[PDB]
Amino acid sequence: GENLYFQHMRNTGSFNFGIGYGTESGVSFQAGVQQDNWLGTGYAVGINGTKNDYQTYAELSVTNPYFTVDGVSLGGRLFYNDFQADDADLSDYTNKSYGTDVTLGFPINEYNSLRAGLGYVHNSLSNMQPQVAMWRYLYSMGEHPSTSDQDNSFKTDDFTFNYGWTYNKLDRGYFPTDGSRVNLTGKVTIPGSDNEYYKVTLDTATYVPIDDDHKWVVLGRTRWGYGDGLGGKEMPFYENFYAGGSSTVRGFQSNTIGPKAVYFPHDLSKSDDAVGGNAMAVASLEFITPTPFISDKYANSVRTSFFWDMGTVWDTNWDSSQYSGYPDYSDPSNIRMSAGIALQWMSPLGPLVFSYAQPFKKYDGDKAEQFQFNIGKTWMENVALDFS
Repeated sequence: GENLYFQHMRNTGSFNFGIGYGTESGVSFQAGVQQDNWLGTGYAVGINGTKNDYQTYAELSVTNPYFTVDGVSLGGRLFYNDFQADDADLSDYTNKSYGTDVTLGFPINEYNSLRAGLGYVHNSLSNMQPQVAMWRYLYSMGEHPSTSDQDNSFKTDDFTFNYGWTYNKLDRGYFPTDGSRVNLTGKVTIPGSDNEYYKVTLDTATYVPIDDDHKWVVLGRTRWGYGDGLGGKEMPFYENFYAGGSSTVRGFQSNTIGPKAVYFPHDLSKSDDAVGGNAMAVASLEFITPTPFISDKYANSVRTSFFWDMGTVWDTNWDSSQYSGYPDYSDPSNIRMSAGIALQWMSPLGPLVFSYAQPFKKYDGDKAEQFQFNIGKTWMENVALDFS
């Protein structure tokens, strides 16, 4: 019983810094500060922020992993986000949001967890160059912007119900060899929201070893997105799915896959600026092989692989009749593919990932990116903040 003294009195504080560079994100920073038993409450409370070329994010984060003796966890967040779409290689807009989330998590068993939460978000959109897909969302909301005026304000307040499921039975954290990870993440809007939509994503990764020593391994990944409106409204474009880049279809510039903007005039205009869509599918097959010639002293510090990536995005609400003389961006069948090589290295300066891929199937508008690279590292310094 008396160990409840020392537990309720112990409190650690952690600063964390992070630096990183990627072809997706640009130069990247993380900073964060937290205490894990704040005021002897059991809650871990923290403040942390991130910055990319396209996104700046900040939050207060409250989270108690033993909200019940059984392992049910209660987690919370207050956040500000600024997203600058054109530094994400999409057609331009600015999305400044803030809001809040609270999330019950349940450990079903040692490989499965579930999540239920409620979320509120406010979104502020501005700087929207007028274009067809975007404006069709706007009109579905009752807004009628001018199509010659290169602005807006459009603001929405949404409340959501959010669920998820994660199955994880990978044998190892960094260089997996065996087993699968599944993740599902859904949401739906609840009455009182301005937007009215659902959105659901499924991720799967499955590792299959050929030899007993687990040095040759097939890995198949899939990624699946679908959302839509409920009352005649569309899912808001700011929640679109994207594809292309280091983490989805190598050999493609980030987000370049799928619909492209069709701009009104200041006599409509075709473009190569991606806008994403409300539906998406990605898949990859990867052959993991021992790495030549390094010798098995550095063995599991490095990993090499040959891949076939593929994927597609589409606009289920694109009206191809009305835009007869534009590409049919409702066609799911325009599947992109690439083939390449990949090198991973738990380097002294942290995780490192080198892709070289050729996109052998690519459609009008799609932007190549063969060479893709990702590095980053995190320092964590601790301090005791105890109540003895």
